[PDB]
Amino acid sequence: RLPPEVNRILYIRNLPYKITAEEMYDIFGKYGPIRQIRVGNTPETRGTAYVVYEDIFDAKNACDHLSGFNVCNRYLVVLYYNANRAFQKM
Amino acid sequence: MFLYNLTLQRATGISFAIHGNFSGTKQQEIVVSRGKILELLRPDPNTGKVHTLLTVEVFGVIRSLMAFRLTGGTKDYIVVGSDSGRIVILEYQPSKNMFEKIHQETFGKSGCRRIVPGQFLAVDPKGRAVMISAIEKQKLVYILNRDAAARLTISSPLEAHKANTLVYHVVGVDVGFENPMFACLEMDYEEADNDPTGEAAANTQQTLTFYELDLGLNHVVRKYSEPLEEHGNFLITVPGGSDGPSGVLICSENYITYKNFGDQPDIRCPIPRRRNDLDDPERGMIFVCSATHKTKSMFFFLAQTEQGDIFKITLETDEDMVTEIRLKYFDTVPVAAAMCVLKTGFLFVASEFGNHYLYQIAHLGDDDEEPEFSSAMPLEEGDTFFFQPRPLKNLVLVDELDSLSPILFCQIADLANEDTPQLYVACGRGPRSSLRVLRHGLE
Amino acid sequence: ERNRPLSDEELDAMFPEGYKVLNDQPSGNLPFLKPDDIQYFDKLLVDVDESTLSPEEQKERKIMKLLLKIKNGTPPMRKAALRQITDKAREFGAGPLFNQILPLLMSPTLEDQERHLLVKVIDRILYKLDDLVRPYVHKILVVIEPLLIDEDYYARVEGREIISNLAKAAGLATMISTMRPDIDNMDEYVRNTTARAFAVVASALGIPSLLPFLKAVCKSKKSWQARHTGIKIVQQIAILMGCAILPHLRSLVEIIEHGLVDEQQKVRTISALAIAALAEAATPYGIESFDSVLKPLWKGIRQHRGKGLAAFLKAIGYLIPLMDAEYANYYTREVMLILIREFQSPDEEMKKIVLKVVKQCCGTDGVEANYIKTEILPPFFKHFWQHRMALDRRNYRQLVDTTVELANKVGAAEIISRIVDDLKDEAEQYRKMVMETIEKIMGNLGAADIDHKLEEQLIDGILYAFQEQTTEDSVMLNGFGTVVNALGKRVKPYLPQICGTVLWRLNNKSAKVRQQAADLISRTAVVMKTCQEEKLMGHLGVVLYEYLGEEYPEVLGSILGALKAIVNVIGMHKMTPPIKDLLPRLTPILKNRHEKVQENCIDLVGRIADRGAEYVSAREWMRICFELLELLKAHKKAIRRATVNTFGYIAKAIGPHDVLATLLNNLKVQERQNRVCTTVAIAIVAETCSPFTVLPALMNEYRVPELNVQNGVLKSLSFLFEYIGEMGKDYIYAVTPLLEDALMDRDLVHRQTASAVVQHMSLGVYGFGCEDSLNHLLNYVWPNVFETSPHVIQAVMGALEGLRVAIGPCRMLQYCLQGLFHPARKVRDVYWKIYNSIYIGSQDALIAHYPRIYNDDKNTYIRYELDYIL
Amino acid sequence: GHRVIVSDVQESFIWVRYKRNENQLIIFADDTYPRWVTTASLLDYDTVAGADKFGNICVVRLPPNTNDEVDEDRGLLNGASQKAEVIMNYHVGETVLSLQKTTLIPGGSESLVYTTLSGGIGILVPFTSHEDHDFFQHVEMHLRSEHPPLCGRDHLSFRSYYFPVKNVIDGDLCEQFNSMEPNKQKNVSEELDRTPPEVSKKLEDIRTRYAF
Amino acid sequence: AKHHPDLIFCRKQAGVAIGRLCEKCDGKCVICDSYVRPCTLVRICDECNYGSYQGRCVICGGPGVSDAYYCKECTIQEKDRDGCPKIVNLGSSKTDLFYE
Amino acid sequence: NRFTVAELKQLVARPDVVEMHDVTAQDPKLLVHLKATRNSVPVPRHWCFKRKYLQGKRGIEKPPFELPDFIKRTGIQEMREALQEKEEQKTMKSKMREKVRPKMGKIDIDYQKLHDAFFKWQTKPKLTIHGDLYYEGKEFETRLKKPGDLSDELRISLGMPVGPNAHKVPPPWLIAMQRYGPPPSYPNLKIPGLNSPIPESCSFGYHA
Amino acid sequence: EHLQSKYIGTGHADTTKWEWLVNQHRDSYCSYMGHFDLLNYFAIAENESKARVRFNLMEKMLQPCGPPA
RNA sequence: GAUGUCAUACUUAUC
Repeated sequence: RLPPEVNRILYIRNLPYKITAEEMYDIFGKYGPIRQIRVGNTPETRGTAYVVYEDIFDAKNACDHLSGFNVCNRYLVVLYYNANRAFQKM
Repeated sequence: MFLYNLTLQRATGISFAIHGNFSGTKQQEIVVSRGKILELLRPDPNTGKVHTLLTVEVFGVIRSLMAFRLTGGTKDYIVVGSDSGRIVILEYQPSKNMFEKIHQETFGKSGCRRIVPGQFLAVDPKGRAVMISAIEKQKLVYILNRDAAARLTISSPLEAHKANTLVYHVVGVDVGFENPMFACLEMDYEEADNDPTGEAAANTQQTLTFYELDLGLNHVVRKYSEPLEEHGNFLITVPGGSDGPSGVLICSENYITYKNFGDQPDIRCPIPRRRNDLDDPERGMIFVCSATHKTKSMFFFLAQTEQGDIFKITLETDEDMVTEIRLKYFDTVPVAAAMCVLKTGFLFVASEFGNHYLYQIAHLGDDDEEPEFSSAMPLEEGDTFFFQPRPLKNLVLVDELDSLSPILFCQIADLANEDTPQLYVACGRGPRSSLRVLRHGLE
Repeated sequence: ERNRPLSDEELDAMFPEGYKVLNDQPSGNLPFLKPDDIQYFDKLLVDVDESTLSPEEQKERKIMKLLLKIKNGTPPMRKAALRQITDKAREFGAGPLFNQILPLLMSPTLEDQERHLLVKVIDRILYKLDDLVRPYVHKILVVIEPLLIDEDYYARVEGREIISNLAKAAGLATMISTMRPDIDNMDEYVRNTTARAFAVVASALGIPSLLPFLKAVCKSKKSWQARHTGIKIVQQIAILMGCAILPHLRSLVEIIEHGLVDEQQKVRTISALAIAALAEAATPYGIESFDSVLKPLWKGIRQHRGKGLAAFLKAIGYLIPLMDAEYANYYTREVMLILIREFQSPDEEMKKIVLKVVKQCCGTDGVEANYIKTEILPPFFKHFWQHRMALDRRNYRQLVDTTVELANKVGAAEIISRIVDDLKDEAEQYRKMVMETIEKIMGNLGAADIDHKLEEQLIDGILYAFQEQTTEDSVMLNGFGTVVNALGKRVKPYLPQICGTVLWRLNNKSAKVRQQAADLISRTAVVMKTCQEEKLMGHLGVVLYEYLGEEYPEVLGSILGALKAIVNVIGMHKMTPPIKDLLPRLTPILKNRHEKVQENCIDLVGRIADRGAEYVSAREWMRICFELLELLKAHKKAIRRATVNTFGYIAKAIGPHDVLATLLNNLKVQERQNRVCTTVAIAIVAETCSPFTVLPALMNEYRVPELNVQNGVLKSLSFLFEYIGEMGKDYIYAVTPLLEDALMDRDLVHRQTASAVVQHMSLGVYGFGCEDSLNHLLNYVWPNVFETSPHVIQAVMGALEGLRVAIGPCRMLQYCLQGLFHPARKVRDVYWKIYNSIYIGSQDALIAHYPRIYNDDKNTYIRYELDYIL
Repeated sequence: GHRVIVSDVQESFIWVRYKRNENQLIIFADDTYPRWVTTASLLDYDTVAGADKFGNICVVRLPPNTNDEVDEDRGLLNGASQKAEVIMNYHVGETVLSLQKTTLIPGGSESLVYTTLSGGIGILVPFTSHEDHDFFQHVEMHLRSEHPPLCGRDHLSFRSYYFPVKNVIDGDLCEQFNSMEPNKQKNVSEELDRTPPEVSKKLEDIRTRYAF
Repeated sequence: AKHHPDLIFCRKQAGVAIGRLCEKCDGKCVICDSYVRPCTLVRICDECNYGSYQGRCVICGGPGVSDAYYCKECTIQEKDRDGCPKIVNLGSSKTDLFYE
Repeated sequence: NRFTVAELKQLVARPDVVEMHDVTAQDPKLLVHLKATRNSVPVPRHWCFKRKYLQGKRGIEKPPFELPDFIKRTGIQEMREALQEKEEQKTMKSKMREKVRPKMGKIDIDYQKLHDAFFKWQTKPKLTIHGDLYYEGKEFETRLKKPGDLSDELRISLGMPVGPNAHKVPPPWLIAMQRYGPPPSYPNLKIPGLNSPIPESCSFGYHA
Repeated sequence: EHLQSKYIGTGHADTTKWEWLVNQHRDSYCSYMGHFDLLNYFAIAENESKARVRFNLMEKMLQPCGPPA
């Protein structure tokens, strides 16, 4: 039993730019094995990242346990990946 | 503009009247309901007059009100129904001098409709249940219980509704330490409205249905249903158990029928009319009240017909069955809505048209020289009972409460050449009509 | 499908630029069909080619094709297929629909969602196919038979609703004729399903409607299987409808008394189960009902042993509170030895029946506490307090209920002295059951009987159960909170020993341990103010002020809840984490995407706006009011109810001049659950502050050329009128031209909002002399009752019900006049519905407002009683 | 004066204008709300107070235009053209059979004395200032919520059974403050910011000035 | 309720059992579903509150927390004098979201 | 079975309320008695149409809102228009920078002025009777005059100054009324200069 | 459907005038028997008492308009 | 104006 809005990929907004890849791998790997993690390296996409997990239940448990996580001095938000919302800039 | 309406003189025409120990002492008290006002009077036997002790405004139309005493208690609670769909059981407090609402059970919508209960309210003589029936296709039965803090509690109301069945009257049969039974004169209007020939409306007379509320099953079902040869107008319950013939007699146009089921036969008795009065060419005469009384020796009923001849009827029965019904013309009384016969020889008649009376019983029974009749007398050719008119000889008038309710005409005039104006109005209906001039001064 | 592994190209194609890495298609646009489901939709892979080769049944293939949109298609496509099959159920017929739905639901490779969609399609096509599925009643009953015995409660409820709809549509004779050969079947599960379906049909169609058929089925002596099925149907009807069975108890008892006398033990056990079930329902306290039944039950319980004796003991324990005090005292004095002898029974069902009967055997007078503590409680502690009883839920809940009944009857101290040794065990389920029993004993009885020699041991056991928790259950924290509430001032040498444990558990590698410590601090926050502990609460608040850096959001929400509980238990302006250094600290915490953490942050912001509004310089509130508009549109229904109260508190504190402009600017968003929340917040701000100051501004949002902004302004005005009520008599003349202009618009939503605002103004200003505006609005709302939308029709019905109570039933009868005998039936039905609503609203008021009707030739209709005058 | 008020037993009361030169009687004013009034009483030149057999009493007020110069075919809705309006309506519970605007006590003010068929006597008095009327309305709204009736029916639904109430203050609910508990009377006085002897004097002064 | 048109009430004889509401539907009315100006409590029937059904929510059906009451718009419109406002059958509401 | 409209008009006492569609109903006499009652309301005209009373004013121009005098006498509408004009010129960066540090005091007009406009300056709207229903063309039909009186627009179109002197204030058609006589359709019409005094009857007409 | 069976006197779209007139007469008789003012006016208009007027009102409840058509 | 496929938008303090 899982809603269809959840997926294997999860987006993160308003992330600190000084965060390293090891801290992001430790924060994403707490709920399960993380398959891939892509951080933005653009001024128009700064503060956002995409973490794709190997399991759907592990990705749902990671998305349920990352909305409003304690980080550096910004308000980061974790949301589900959408095809129509990610390509809104094009 | 914004106006304000106040009440200068209260309503005096009493619609309903009951009697009982509402204060909780050895003396009795009368409770009158004038539709929108509830008053309490104390029939003091020392002076003989009636003195009001409390008067409240119910802000509605009281259709029924009855006082009932619980099992093993001294105070009697008054259960009243109004235009709203809620029955209110209250108790009179002598210390606070007010009517404290003990319980209010809502079981219907507001307005004086035929689906909302509140028209007929019957109570058991033991004080175990209360039946509230509407005009048609609505009935409920509440169970009163005694909580160990000397409290009165109301249970869930039962469902005893029957579709296409109108109810004219309802009463509660006396049952000593048994299940409470409610007897009602029901009338089925399904065949009278489904047949367009018109002949079905002439063979649709009322039938007495007695429903016994089962306390073990927590439901109400119709126990017995017996048809009647005449259309009943009212019902009168007789005390039973360790008393005698428990039953419910039915009154009709020159007819009184004892129809206790089980083993007793239906005993019919015509009402004794006048001797040579030219007042009924082809019309009959029905009863208006019951006024049951018991002085711990026997039981009697002070019935009142449409003319006003108050008759004391006493039923002589056997140890188990009813033998015959006897009646005799006791005295002459004005037309009243309800009579409240209290203890120590007191009879209060609350006339709906005219003044109210409070008399003292001097010669109870009067079975010495009056030509009394009986239901077992082999009389033919109609009723064959011609009673002679006579003045008041068994009761003497003690108190006369002025009740000018029928104030149809009213004019404010100063024809008496005084400072303050006066009001000339009318009172009474028919022969009891009178022109009354009222002033603001004292007598 | 959702857990399938993907390649690198599919992962790179779903990501935008600017990121650094650290035939098989049936007729075109149909969804993908399963390889095992190519049998029911085999006629859809080929082309239709409708040219003199199209029978009617091929259109039934279209009824399969929409089923292809209903099984595994899109949810808008499934909604369109359901709308096409519901509106055309009469034209397609129930025959081919049942013939296409019967092998689809009986497939061995189905799923739960497909079965739920098939049950919803069968229930939705049951309202239009009334009195037509009587030959297809058996084919639907054979598919709905395993749905009632399923594991899920929702599927069982849907099957019971489908069985009730089939019993209401097929009547009583067809259901009795269809279930008549299904009673003497060889399969026991099919016979039990048929008995459950017959019990559901008897519950949905009335007890005397199936009572003589059940009496004839139970009184027939041909086989034991039919009598067992009838007894099982009677037991299911007694267990389904407790209240309904009670009246039928006498009858049901007369049929159940004929059983339990034959040579078959299964029929006697079924009759004993029906009598137990009956006692529970029919004639709950009807000892007389069990009168003629109490005599063979004691003989069967004393002369034989086994499952039948256990069923007779369960029936005696169920009927023992339904008797008098002397009868229960006589029954309890002869059944305690049989209950003590059956304590060593190896069967689980007999042990469960004994544990269920022991709770009812000691529930009143007659049973002494000393004998129950000497000869009943040591065998109940030695035979039932095991590790295998905590595995099953039915064996644990009944044991906890029996322990609570033994603690309420004998004493709480004697149960606390024997239940404290299992609090430090190695099993989680037994420790959770012991903690739940201790919480029930503390809630029902209390902790007054516990002395000083056992309270410290109980506190140590509760601390060992809370510190060694492995699951996410809130039973241990609730038990510790109930124990702290039962202790009160007796836990005064226990607050440092709990604080040193909470401070140690707040710093750990796990994430659930800090959340459990914060939940335990929040549950024990009310016990510190009543024990004169102010420095410890201040130290806990100063620790929790810096404990907001926990990366787990479930721990951060629990820390915010603990901070809110510490701020509620203590003073608002007397906290060592003051409001001057916490309200800017919670301003980045309110932008969380979680549900519970954002709800706790919104509750803390509302509490800080209600009790600490004088701790800011009127600058952070205007910045937090713009962030409060993003806290809505959440699927939790908790933050949206607190954000409106927080906006109303901010408008009451800082003045309703800044939040009203933000609420008007946020009304144009074109999104669901975002415009109604801002309108409700504006209505709450207008009801908390003066409604006149927001009176012209609400007239300004209707001036903008926008439909959504005008609809939101009308909804805000209607909500403000509904929140005001009697205070809307002064704002009726300002809203009367807006309601007159909004009802003349072409959009039906604006007309429905104007009708709702008129209904709110009628229900609020009823009895104040404002009948002129109501009569003016009723002239415009009267053409709005002929709409085709159900929402606009419901709004017009609400406006009519408001105008009949405000302007009077006479004006409602005059407006509905000359419409009951109308030629057009589409208006005559609406006029009859309005007349029925006016009669249900006020029936006695229609007597004086009735028009004069002349008398006919055969019948008379002139009221001669009211026409006479004195 | 130069007009007739024909009271009908079913619909309403209709006004008719009489001419001095001619002898015709053309009706030019009627009411749309059915009342079935039995008796009536004239108070002013425009308004007319009437009482119905159901138990209600209303006051039909004439429009300020009052176009009576009509010489004589359709009207507004199967009637006349100038439809009158109502400004006051109250249900008393009994059928009022007589009504007269007079002065029952010398030195006071004019009031409408009404006699019903139930034996009661009512007195309707207008309000002098708006502050006393607002205080009476606040006292009635406090007494309808703090002191419910014993019959169970609502006080607002009692006068609004057949016809809805409009600018009508029930004096029986306001005069019941002196027969209640002292704590409830003190709470009602604190809610209105006054004293219970001051509230009793304010409730008794209007009754002493309007009637006996 | 007013949101779901497929929801039906019990409409039975209301006894002395007072209705209860859960924490998610606390303060909301039974018919109008409003949380402003409560006027009168709700009276449950005898069949809707018996055994395990005592102290449960009338709208949702879970464990009760607070007392159920009707709004001020239902007491004046004579909506509280009807039968028991208890939701018995749950159709197309909180059933498909649990399986998805 | 179903009678014609002539028999329904001859049998009923009020034949003006009889319609053509009422003859084919289930009760013509009951419908004729209900339609000709005293306080009955007629049925709307949108019951026999096919546009559901909402598809007529599609392309017709309509004003957005008609503000009353009590709402326009507080200065809130001009301040709202100025705020809408100032907010429409702001970009996305100016809207995002105003959310972190907002500028308080948008209009800040008064606090008792709205209460004085809603309590002291309250004006009663123009209501109507309960029998006058609403239709689609009711908002445009405003044509629903007296003999002897002329409006300002008719006097401006005809070029007749209305004055107290009866020399030029009557129209030049009064010479034909003096040469031919009074109109036969109005015997009680009195015009100044022929049958009425000129300085007394300055209204250029009197219906006596 | 169920509204006409539960609450009598409501009506439907196929309700005739005779049944509606009989329901209105039954409602008027119930309002006269319930209200004391109408019963007092009926007793003052005729020479009968309140009990005879109540019996005449209860006896006229069965087909108050006549046979149906 | 109806019909059947697609899209957009709106409402019921729905979750």
